[PDB]
Amino acid sequence: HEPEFIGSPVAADEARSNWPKRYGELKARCHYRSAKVDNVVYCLGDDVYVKAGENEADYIGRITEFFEGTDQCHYFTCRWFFRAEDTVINSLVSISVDGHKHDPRRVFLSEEKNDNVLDCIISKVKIVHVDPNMDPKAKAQLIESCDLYYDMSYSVAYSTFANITRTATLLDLYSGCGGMSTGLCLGAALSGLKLETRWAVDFNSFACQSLKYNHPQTEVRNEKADEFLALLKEWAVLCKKYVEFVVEKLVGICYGGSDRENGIYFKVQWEGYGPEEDTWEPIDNLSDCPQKIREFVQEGHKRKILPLPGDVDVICGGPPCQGISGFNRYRNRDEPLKDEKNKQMVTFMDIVAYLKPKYVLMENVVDILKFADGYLGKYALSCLVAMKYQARLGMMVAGCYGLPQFRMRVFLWGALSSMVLPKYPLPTYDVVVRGGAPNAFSQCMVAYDETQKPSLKKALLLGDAISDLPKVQNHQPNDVMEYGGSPKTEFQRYIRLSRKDMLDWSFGEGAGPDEGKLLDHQPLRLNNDDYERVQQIPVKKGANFRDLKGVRVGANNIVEWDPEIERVKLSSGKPLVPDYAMSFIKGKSLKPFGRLWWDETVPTVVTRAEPHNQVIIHPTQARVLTIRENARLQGFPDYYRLFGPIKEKYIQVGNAVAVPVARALGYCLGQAYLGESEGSDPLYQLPPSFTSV
Amino acid sequence: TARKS
Ligand SMILES: Nc1ncnc2c1ncn2[C@@H]1O[C@H](CSCC[C@H](N)C(=O)O)[C@@H](O)[C@H]1O
Repeated sequence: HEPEFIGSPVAADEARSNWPKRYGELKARCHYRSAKVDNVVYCLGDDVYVKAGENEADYIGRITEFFEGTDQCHYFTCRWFFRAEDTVINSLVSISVDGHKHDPRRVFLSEEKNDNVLDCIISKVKIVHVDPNMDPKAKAQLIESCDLYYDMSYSVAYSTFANITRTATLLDLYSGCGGMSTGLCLGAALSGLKLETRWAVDFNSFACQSLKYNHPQTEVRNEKADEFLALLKEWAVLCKKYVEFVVEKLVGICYGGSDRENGIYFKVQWEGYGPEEDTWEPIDNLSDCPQKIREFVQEGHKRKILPLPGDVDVICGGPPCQGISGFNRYRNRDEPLKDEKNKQMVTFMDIVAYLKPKYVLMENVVDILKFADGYLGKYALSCLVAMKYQARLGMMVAGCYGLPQFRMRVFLWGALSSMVLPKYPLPTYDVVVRGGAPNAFSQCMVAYDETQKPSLKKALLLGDAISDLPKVQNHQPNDVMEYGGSPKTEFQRYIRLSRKDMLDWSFGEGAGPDEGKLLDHQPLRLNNDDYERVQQIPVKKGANFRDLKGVRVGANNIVEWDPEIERVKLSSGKPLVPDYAMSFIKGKSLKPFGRLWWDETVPTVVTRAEPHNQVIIHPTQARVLTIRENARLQGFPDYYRLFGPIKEKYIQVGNAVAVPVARALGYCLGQAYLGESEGSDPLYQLPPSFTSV
Repeated sequence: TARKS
């Protein structure tokens, strides 16, 4: 009635070999192969329910050890199974995506281990392993015969859920100007995979103009994601059915739109009309010409102008989540999805649920892991898991890959069980990561540990990136110009490579447009007052508005008016020093009208270029950093051309996923996709071939 | 009470 080990002891030598740490925290006198608890015998390998704390759910474990401790107490060791709740997913087991729920009978085998007194054992459980790729019928038979089952493992590091020339189509959701997708395809090319962005979705017309220019072959859709989803759904039925001022051809399709009520519309080109005369007409307005609808659907279906399920191998996206930081850091936390517009997160997972791509790459800000205790982060992950995708989560710091910034972002991998799960590429530059990891996801930082010192490239500074560019002025209307001369640095040599050198095949064989041209080297045109102000900022490291006339530092480093000088005014009669600057950060800020220096880095390139609250003034030139300079900071190849008003160009660059980051990820994707991946380490060291020359 | 950790 009192727990007792059974059978003979494991051979002393064998026990010593099997479980070294126990001989020579708990130590063993000897090991057994079996134990009897409450009239039931258990054996090494048996799966068992284990008693946990008062009012906590019983643990679920695989018995790996049975031993008598040096304290003459009876212990057993378990390798734990995780319930979906037990993982990082937590309270988000309760979510469902398009009818995809977490089976309460699905567990995940971990490598976490714990010791226990024999009397914690509650009972045996029938847990079976089901091969995800086994035939569907057998699979149900197996699951039928069991108490619990597992098809994957769980690892705490990088929240990993994992199994136990070639072309690939990619779909870019919330594509912006195409930072992430461009980089992805580039890395992939290096892997030996030809990955091409086939469709892109973004509701900013200028972002689309940019992407479409640099990737003519891709179907660039200027619309809302949810509208795109609906359109897809209707596209399915259209393919299944296959269907004076004269209508010559139907050139486009869309669902809903800005002014239009829901439902399909076709873009018609009329006979005798130049493009730019084509317009959108509703579906029923064209009941007149059902043949032309046919021409278009059959034609679109064959060129795959739009994806049906199975058509898309990869999906990447950066669904906007706002209100999860700053003023909004503390509002709406209970139902974050209903709230505000974290809604794109749902839409993203909805499109993944509808298309079922072999791989999913989901990018986002670090706050999704912090806000509402990592709710959004968990939600994304939970969705992938409920959809039965393998998945892992990691945080990557842009500067680590050859950029003069520190831009930490979250990246979420997903991969069908029939696919190899991608890894995260280690830093290639010696930037050092701090304690920026949300204790919720403490083990998802992709970095080398201090324990391992590897030789990495010297961290890039601002001069490293923009020292070769020619002088320009506050007003610079030419979106295309000549470089002053040759590039000066390794980085400069790299971002000035042509499309071919970059393995960028968007224009196929042969060079594309703008070869060797300096594009978008234009800064925000400051109004006369602002311009007048920056003109007065000294050119020296650390210069800022405090250096402007009539201001001084009072006690406690708090800015003041200098009693000795009356407020200075510009020609316009406006104050040389604006009031907001005086109160920004309680009057302790050094940022307003701050000048950058070659020495320095820009922690995060942002969408706005105003000098009001940031150090964005060029080191030597009386102006704010130009668009192209921000682009380089963001790792864009110099050939990548931007369109739209200047402010919109800044927005594009500022939104983007750093290209080198996307390229590194691209490589990992390529390898996993080609089955040229290796065993199960979360992290992968890029090869010499990658990185630089 | 096992102790998971
Ligand atoms: N409701 C919506 N529907 C489609 N796109 C949207 C959208 N809301 C925001 N977006 C698009 O969100 C992109 C998110 S920022 C994306 C940057 C991009 N991942 C890159 O690496 O270049 C922009 O196109 C933003 O305008």
